[PDB]
Amino acid sequence: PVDICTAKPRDIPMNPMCIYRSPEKKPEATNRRVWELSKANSRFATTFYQHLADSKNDNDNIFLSPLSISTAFAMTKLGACNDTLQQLMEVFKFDTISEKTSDQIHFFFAKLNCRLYRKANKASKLVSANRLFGDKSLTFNETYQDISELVYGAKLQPLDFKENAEQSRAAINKWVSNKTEGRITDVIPSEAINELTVLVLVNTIYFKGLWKSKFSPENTRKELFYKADGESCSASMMYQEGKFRYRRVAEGTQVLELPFKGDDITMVLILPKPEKSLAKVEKELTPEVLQEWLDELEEMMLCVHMPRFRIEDGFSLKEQLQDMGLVDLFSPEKSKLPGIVADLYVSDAFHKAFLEVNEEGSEAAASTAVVIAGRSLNPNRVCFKANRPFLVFIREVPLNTIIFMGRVANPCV
Amino acid sequence: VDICTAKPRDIPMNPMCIYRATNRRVWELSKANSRFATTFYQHLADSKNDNDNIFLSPLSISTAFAMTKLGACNDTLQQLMEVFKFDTISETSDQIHFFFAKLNCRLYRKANKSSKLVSANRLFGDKSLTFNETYQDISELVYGAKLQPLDFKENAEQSRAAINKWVSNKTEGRITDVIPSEAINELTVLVLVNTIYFKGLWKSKFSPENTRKELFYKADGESCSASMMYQEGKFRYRRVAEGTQVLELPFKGDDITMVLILPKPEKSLAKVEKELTPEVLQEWLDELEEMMLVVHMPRFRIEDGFSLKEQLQDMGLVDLFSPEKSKLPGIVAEGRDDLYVSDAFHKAFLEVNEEGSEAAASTAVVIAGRSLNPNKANRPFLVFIREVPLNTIIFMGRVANPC
Ligand SMILES: *[C@@H]1O[C@H](CO)[C@@H](O[C@@H]2O[C@H](CO)[C@@H](O[C@H]3O[C@H](CO)[C@@H](O)[C@H](O)[C@@H]3O)[C@H](O)[C@H]2NC(C)=O)[C@H](O)[C@H]1NC(C)=O
Ligand SMILES: *[C@@H]1O[C@H](CO)[C@@H](O[C@@H]2O[C@H](CO)[C@@H](O)[C@H](O)[C@H]2NC(C)=O)[C@H](O)[C@H]1NC(C)=O
Ligand SMILES: *[C@H]1O[C@H](CO)[C@@H](O[C@@H]2O[C@H](CO)[C@@H](O)[C@H](O)[C@H]2NC(C)=O)[C@H](O)[C@H]1NC(C)=O
Ligand SMILES: *[C@@H]1O[C@H](CO)[C@@H](O)[C@H](O)[C@H]1NC(C)=O
Ligand SMILES: *[C@@H]1O[C@H](CO)[C@@H](O)[C@H](O)[C@H]1NC(C)=O
Repeated sequence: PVDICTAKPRDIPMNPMCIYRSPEKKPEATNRRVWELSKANSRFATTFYQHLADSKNDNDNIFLSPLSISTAFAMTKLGACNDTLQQLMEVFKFDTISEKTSDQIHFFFAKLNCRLYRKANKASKLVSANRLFGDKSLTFNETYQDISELVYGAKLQPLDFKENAEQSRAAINKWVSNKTEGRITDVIPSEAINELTVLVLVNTIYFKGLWKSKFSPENTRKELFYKADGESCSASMMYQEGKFRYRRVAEGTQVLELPFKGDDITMVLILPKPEKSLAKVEKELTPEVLQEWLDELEEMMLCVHMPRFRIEDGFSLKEQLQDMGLVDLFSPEKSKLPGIVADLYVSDAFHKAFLEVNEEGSEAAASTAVVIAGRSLNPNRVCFKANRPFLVFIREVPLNTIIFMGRVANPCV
Repeated sequence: VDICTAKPRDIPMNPMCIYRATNRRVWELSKANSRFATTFYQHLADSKNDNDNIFLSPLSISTAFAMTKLGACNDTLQQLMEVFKFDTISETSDQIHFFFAKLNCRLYRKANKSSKLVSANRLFGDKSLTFNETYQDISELVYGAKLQPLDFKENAEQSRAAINKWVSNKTEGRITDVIPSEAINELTVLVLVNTIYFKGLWKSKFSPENTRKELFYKADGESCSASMMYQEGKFRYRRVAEGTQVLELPFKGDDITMVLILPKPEKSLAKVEKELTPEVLQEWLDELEEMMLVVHMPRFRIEDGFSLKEQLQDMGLVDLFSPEKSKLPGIVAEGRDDLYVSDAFHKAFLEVNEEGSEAAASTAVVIAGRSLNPNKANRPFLVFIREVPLNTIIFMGRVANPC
């Protein structure tokens, strides 16, 4: 047979002439390769997140799936070469995994992807909506497709851009929307794709989950949420008391982990103290700093106030991505995707992320009351009130993977 | 031949004294009992600290005093009727005992539900006294309480232990000292005793895998550990006035359910208890709508014991306790007819775990013994173990400390 979970480096053609070799640099029961990749992948998430945050206004929420983008450009990378391939490695930090080969990266995703989407449990409803779209006139390589299928679970789909340019756009949106249980409707904006369109990269991940420790709607109370602009608005502040992996870090910033049923996927909230600013924290937050904060998360009983929120971000990666160094892939001239063709470059890359958080969890709203008999909490107990902007992440703990990462700078409606 | 199957005018039951289908009375009885239950509970809490643990079988007390009533006469008989609210059952004194007997039948007599709810009533009289044949017969008829002789005159203490051991045997050792030492003395004539034992399986049991050790904070700043059980499922529930939560956890068979009452954390039982009445506890039950919810309740056990004298006197039962005014002539034929209740003791037990719940209780009315001078945490929650079809409160209390 040979599926994603049995794939061995031997089951992934190297393709000489097209292999990069990133420089050198001189805890588990968990797979090391997955460990290394997740670190390289989180390295890109925080980088990308920072650039993206800087380009945005503080009062704007944000939400994306860096794992998505990262995986999307990884399958694109599958058939990239030379200049194009290098930028792909360096931009997405895959080149930060010591002496690793552009070929091995794909083997790592094999391992990662195998566990993220297959070996996972029922509760870990994780759907990968990443596909490559190119015009029919182009002849695509079947070795690429076959590997892109095995590893990334998706082949490049040919669409009639030249002719049915607009008909294609709707074909794409119809497909992303299918996998995203309808949540990720439009994926490519209007007049985004046209006759000149050659290659289009779309990427999203869909997660559906229930809190392991639900909030009771009965305890939700409209509260003020202070924004960046110094103003205030009313949000539906959820409230509960429970045991959560928590941790007060540098300068009073609070890190809270709220797991979902399944236990492997959790939402981490980062709330700086009223004084310090989220922007200040977004800046200071680095891969190792974030990795550290998470390693220090210790179970603790606390009072949690959390605004109910909904965030939906529409991304056109191309700009920021090339602004970050990925220039060739988007270049009709400098581009080089020899493995994907049988002048091929990426026209644009679209990303859409969606998060709705309520008392039952992320995605759902099936009311549930909560009765806690015979509980007496310390009248001094530590509280976590998120009535000011805070970061958010959805990560697969065992895989040390950041699936989604966002910012809730305004939850109010 | 049988009090349960028999009928009013068909059974030869009719006490010495007296004072002013049938299921209307049986139901009026249960309401009287519940009314006594809630009233008595209030007086009981009223004398304790708002944060003291409290558990008891009000049904058990009513039964023991109903028994005592059989030999009561005049003022004492009237007071007994009024205090235990038997004076609200449209019917005379003698009558009551029939319905009560009917009630106990529809309560403890059944081979249905693994909802073990038994009860044993027994009399313990002085080995040398001559008890009234009629009293002794109605007692054994209506309440199934047989008279066991004991030497209170000479060797009393061994007798007090004799009784306590009998209650123990009747409640799976759960109640081990219903009667305090030194209460029964040489001049102790008789001891009326009731016992109730419950043991049910959660209709929707809790899994130990989900139970977790949590820290409880005693009001005094101190803190201890409390094993908390957890589970999600459909339950009749409701958040009432001032934010009080009422949860009904039925036992297998749905005939007996435990009703929890938790006031919003930023409030206390105080208001709830002072406003507690049968009608109220019923309104809440009538608001209970099934709902999907998460239940977090301590796997614990509490025991309580006490004298029913002070509070029962406060409630208006004074004569029965007055060595002078007490009137219990229908008890001893030859020996004495100056009997009075020295003291009334009660002891209840409640244990709750993943499997289910176990409650026991006993009440010991002591005739002419010694009136032994009346010999904790926070975030408490009320508990009731009721018999739904019969509308009776079997057990009830305030769990203030699950540690
Ligand atoms: C699609 O991509 C294919 C892989 O990148 C590519 O085929 C590759 O062709 C080269 C030579 O043209 C082979 O490289 C050398 O090794 C093989 C192995 O035995 C020899 O047979 C060759 O002669 C050569 O020395 C690659 O092995 C081969 N890749 C594989 C394993 O399939 C195609 O050219 C591209 N186009 C399509 C759709 O065929
Ligand atoms: C024992 O008690 C019974 C009643 O419990 C007594 O029986 C009769 O009770 C009626 C009450 O209406 C009196 O009018 C009778 O005089 C009582 N005796 C008769 C003639 O039946 C009985 O007196 C008591 N006897 C003992 C054992 O002391
Ligand atoms: C990118 O450029 C490199 C080198 O400039 C290409 O790889 C080698 O190119 C030289 C010059 O044509 C050849 O002599 C080698 O045989 C090539 N590789 C090998 C087999 O050693 C590379 O192919 C270019 N990228 C593509 C495929 O467009
Ligand atoms: C998406 O299409 C698949 C068939 O390939 C179907 O099973 C699934 O239910 C569809 N999603 C929606 C909109 O339910
Ligand atoms: C008590 O009741 C009896 C009849 O039950 C009656 O003869 C007597 O007058 C009453 N008074 C007292 C205090 O004995």
